[PDB]
Amino acid sequence: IPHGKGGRSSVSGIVATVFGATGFLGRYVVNHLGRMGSQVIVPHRCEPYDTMHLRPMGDLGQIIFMDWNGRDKDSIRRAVEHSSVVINLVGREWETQNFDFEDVFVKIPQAIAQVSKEAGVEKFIHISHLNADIKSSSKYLRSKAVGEKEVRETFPEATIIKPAEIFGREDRFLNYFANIRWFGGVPLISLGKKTVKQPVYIVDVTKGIINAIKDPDARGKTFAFVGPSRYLLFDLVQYVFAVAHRIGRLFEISPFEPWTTRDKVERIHTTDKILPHLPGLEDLGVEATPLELKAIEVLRRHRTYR
Amino acid sequence: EYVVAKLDDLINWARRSSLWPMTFGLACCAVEMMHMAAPRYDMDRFGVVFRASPRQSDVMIVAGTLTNKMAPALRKVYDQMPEPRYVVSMGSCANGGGYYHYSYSVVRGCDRIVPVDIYVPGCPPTAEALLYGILQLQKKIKREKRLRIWYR
Amino acid sequence: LTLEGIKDRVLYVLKLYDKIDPEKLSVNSHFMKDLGLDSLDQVEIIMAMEDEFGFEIPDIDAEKLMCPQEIVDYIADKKD
Amino acid sequence: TRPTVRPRNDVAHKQLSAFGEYVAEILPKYVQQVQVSCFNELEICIHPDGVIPVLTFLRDHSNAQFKSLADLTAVDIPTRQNRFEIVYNLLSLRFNSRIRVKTYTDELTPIESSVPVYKAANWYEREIWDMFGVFFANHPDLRRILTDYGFEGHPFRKDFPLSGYVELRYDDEVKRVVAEPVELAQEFRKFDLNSPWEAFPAYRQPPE
Amino acid sequence: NLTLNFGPQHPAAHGVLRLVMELSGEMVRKCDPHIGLLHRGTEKLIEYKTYLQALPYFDRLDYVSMMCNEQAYSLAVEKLLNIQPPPRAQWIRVLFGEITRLLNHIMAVTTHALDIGAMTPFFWMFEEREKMFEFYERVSGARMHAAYVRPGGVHQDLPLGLMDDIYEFSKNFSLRIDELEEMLTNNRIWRNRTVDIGIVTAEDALNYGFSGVMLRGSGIQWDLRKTQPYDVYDQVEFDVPIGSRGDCYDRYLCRVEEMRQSIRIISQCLNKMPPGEIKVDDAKVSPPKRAEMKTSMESLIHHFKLYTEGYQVPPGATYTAIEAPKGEFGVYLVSDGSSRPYRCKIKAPGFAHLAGLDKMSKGHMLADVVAIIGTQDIVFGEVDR
Amino acid sequence: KKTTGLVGLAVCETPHERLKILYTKILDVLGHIPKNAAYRKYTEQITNEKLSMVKAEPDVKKLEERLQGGQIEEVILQAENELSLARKMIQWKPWEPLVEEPPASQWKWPI
Amino acid sequence: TSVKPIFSRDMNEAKRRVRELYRAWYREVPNTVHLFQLDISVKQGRDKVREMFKKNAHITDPRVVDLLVIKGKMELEETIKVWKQRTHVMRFFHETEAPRPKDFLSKFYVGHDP
Ligand SMILES: NC(=O)c1ccc[n+]([C@@H]2O[C@H](COP(=O)([O-])OP(=O)(O)OC[C@H]3O[C@@H](n4cnc5c(N)ncnc54)[C@H](OP(=O)(O)O)[C@@H]3O)[C@@H](O)[C@H]2O)c1
Ligand code: SF4
Repeated sequence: IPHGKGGRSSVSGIVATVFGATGFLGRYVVNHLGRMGSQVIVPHRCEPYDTMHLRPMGDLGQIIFMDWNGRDKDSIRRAVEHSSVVINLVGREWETQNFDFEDVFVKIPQAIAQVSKEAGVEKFIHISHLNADIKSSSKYLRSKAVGEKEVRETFPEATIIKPAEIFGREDRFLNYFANIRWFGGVPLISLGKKTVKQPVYIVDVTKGIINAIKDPDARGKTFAFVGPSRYLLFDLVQYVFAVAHRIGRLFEISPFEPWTTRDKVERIHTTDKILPHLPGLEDLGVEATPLELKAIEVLRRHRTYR
Repeated sequence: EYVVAKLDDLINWARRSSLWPMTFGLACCAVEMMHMAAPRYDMDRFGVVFRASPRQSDVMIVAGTLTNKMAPALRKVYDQMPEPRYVVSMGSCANGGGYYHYSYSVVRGCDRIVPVDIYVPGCPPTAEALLYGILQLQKKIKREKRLRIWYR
Repeated sequence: LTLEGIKDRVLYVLKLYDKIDPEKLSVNSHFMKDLGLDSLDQVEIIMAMEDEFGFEIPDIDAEKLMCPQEIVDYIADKKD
Repeated sequence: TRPTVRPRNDVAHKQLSAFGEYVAEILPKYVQQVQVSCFNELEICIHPDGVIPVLTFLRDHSNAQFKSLADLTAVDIPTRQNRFEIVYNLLSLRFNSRIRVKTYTDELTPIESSVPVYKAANWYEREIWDMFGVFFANHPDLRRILTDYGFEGHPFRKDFPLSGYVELRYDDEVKRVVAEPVELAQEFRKFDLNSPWEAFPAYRQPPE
Repeated sequence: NLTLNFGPQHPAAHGVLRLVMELSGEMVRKCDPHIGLLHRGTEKLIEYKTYLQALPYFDRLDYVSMMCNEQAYSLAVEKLLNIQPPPRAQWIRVLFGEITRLLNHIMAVTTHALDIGAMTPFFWMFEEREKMFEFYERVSGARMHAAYVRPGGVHQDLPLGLMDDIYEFSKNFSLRIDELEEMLTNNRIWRNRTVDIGIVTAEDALNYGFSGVMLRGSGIQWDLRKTQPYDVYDQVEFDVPIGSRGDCYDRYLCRVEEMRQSIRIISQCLNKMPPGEIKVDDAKVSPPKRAEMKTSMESLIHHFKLYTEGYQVPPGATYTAIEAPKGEFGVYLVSDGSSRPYRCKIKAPGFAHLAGLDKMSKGHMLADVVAIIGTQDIVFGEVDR
Repeated sequence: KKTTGLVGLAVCETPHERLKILYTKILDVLGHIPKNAAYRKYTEQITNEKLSMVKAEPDVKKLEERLQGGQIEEVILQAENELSLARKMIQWKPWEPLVEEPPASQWKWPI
Repeated sequence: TSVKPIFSRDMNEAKRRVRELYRAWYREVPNTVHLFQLDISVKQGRDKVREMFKKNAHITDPRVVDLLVIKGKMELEETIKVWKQRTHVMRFFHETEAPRPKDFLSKFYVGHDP
């Protein structure tokens, strides 16, 4: 039950559990959850130091840290046995040198579609992507839609969220551009055909979750994230060099965190403005952000004044 | 692997063998650290050198009492530190702001601004439990860099 | 030196502001007895002559103009 | 009466009864009350019309040097119908004597400041502006000392509560250290301490 | 003109005091510093406490003085309460009140000689300073911050010892002050580093309201140490130093002779202490003894009530000041008539001693300015008055 | 002597008549004030008390006794400002009676 | 009122002073927005300036407005120079604060009538 103002040091009733939560998306979401005040239970994988910058968001006693692998069961069960809701955002890009990378979007959402669901949770929310389709593209883009249906058997009502491409501060897609200081700046691939997708802004992403976390009645009715106005152009790549004026890796360097001349280069150039009959963002309001105002912030190059 | 994990018993040993601290003298907990610099409990040459420029630091120390006129200036210096950093705050007015705690203009905690790792209690910690806090910090470094990229 | 020269400059100041006036570029927009504004927004009308054509506005005459005729008239004796 | 009682003296109680008497005699324009403390102190209650010249009279003489401006303070007193109370304290160098100047005022009514009369009031006079809002007259540089840049409270009066409204916190929402409404972990439990039965006979009120 | 703010820089000294410099090429001619890094809410905070409970917040007002602060408080309270303190107690307040001056006048030279940049006189004297904190721990409660002086005189008696220790300590100290005489006085470069710097000697050196040294050592003979008594403090013999001209090097040479006075007074005070009691006997102010608060009936009711509320102070304003080892110490303690005091405004040095940095600085270099500051001996947290 | 003790002044130059002008400099300006305030009654009292012992006897050191200032060059400053004091006594009028009596209960301490 | 004013006399030395420094703010809003290296649009700053002046327009007494003049002028001393290190200027905008409900049915589900 709630009490008083939710400025800080309140209760607000809810008890969530956010896995992953070390990347760009999962950190910034929880930084709202420790503001209204709740028992945020965040288990991390293998990183005691990489959560140090996380702690000064929850006040005192509100956050807690645990260890878990994911291919084990009870480490994903012992933590979640006392909560109310649970979301998940776990996953990444290219296949590890040790992992399997296919079932990580299949059995790992199923590993928390285990007794976890049976224990008595509700409003379990997974993430999707707007472009994850069952078609033969790509090795990473498809095999995400396999988890969208084969794991949808479990949790018959979820409201699995479907975001478009996101832009914020430290993502990969927008920082894939302007990290291309090279002997040639080529677009993908010297063509202005499909560019671009829908870059929804990161405040709208974290605002959609907190409205849905006690909405109510948002289970099963899956939602889609609208982007900006409206599709986007080829001008974006020229918009980079115009205004820019042309975490547990290793001790020295990681040997392979590459630009990946593989199916990475096509997972973004496959836009797929999908079905507008999903409700999915404006009804889970209110999210309305342009691009031209937030572009000064993330871009940072040598001029810095003019 | 026995070959690769043998290496971080040098590197995670080397960082806990040479710490170059900054001190923020603000209140009466500054004076007692000077007696630790005085050669009774001689702070130098037990792994750790004396004062140093603000660029080249690893372990920052907040001592004393924070005011709202110093809350911007703390974060800016905290950004300029390099990556394997640690924050250790001595003094009972850096853990909840001692008393002065119900005052209109004192930062409540020195924890709602920076993330701090080791809490030494006390109006002045007597430069006797504070070397004990530093040997706690080198005891805290049992971490690993290998079997982090070698696992994931 | 043209007394018609300061007539064009004054009579696109007011509609360059996207506020109250609905294309009433007339010489008789008498500023809160005819035109209708805020007491503060009169001072913002005087502002756009420091950059357009250059002008000082030293004194209490900005509290005296009250019609776009007198704005031209106060630049009339300023110029010619 | 006994040991462990302070032995008072009458010599300093005599001359300080003597000296301050002919002060009101030679300026019956500004002086409205003079009183002698029972432990060799003097108050000269002055309506603040004569804020400059009476100091200027004590600035120099041949029978009263008094050129050591020690203490400018400020005391609020609610339920007086003129709240505040500016109180000086000055020292005779050649004579070893303390005397205070009690000048009342109100909030909006200004006070002619002592800037030409003394140059030790350079940082003291600004402090009352920052803490109360008592706008002194004709000071060359009025600014903000000993408070933070965004306050609107003038905190040392009584209506300003113990904590402010401005408990500060950090978030990584973008970069900023943002303000927020104030939230405590504990009440500051306020006690109740005034015992009854009136331990003091001498200061007994007019019983009405 | 370049507007550098050489201050917040944690360049040794005391990383604080952030100010501006509107320097005219090389000379400064305009200095307007900012203060308020520690305001702490002190004077508002005391308005909810009682007299005994508020007492350590006077102790933490300096960095250095532990018995010279709270000397300016109990003596500011005992006048209101018509009490003279008992005679054995007064010989201890002069003893520790003339031992804290052997802590400021060591720190006031070494820390000045560190901004300047000398290393070795910082370590050569604090290693001898350790022989003195063992006293503080042996008598009161802690390393430095001791709630030791009470309004009812001394808290408790100092134990067996501390008389063949202080006499052991003080008989081997003048050799250590003869070290720094060889280190700084006869040297030329440090003399060349400070001569004719900060020549402030006129009647605006007193119209600025300065307290001692950066007084009388520049001229005008006056002090609060033998024109105004405290306790048994006039019954000892000593002299007060005066320097020649009005610069820093003739306010430096006060402090060498000042430490050569505190050794005499300690060697004069030990010969004159009588045996006696500790507290004031009438026990409406002092608590009764521990062996008494477990036997009789009268002891507990004048024990159990004396900690729920405090004393009963009569109304009427008061004021006093004593010799802090860097200046006067004004306390204008407004009393109301209950266990909880009314307004408690303090005057500390540094209000005068640093507002007059404007006059003192100009016409000079930029490297002069850091050498100015360590001569007035300004400590922050103490400018919170 | 070459240093006057109190640093910041200079022995400049002659005693016994630099003073003797400046007392008589005040006494002529002293007559200008309308005589109803007792300011004249005490200020002319002490200057005639001073100048009688001032004029005119050796030595400088004897004039230090029975004239309770600092050194003799500083005794100039004891009355230097007093000349600047009494000439502004004509400008404002302290001999006028009291003005702005407080509203009948203000200087009572216990609230 | 047996009390002397500060600067103004009656309403006409007053209301010309609040108009006066408004231009000093008005050329300042584009001047500082590239100086303090923050990124919003500049028209939002000009809206917030007139936001502050218009709200206190319910005064029918002198020397209070004149008291706000001294408050209004002292704001420019830190503003024209650099005495507010990238935070105090951002303190004007209640940005990351959660919205107050201000609606009766909305207050009723959360809170013991705050
Ligand atoms: N919305 C979009 O536009 C978008 C774009 C690209 C990708 N995504 C996907 O949506 C989520 C956004 O993630 P992000 O942008 O914040 O970057 P991220 O670094 O991938 O964050 C997701 C977390 O999953 C963790 N993780 C990866 N493999 C794991 C495993 N086997 N076991 C446990 N944890 C694992 C990652 O590192 P740790 O193991 O150290 O915790 C990371 O902390 C991810 O699932 C991502 O694949 C979304
Ligand atoms: S209370 Fe503690 S932190 Fe604060 S000044 Fe005293 S010793 Fe330092």
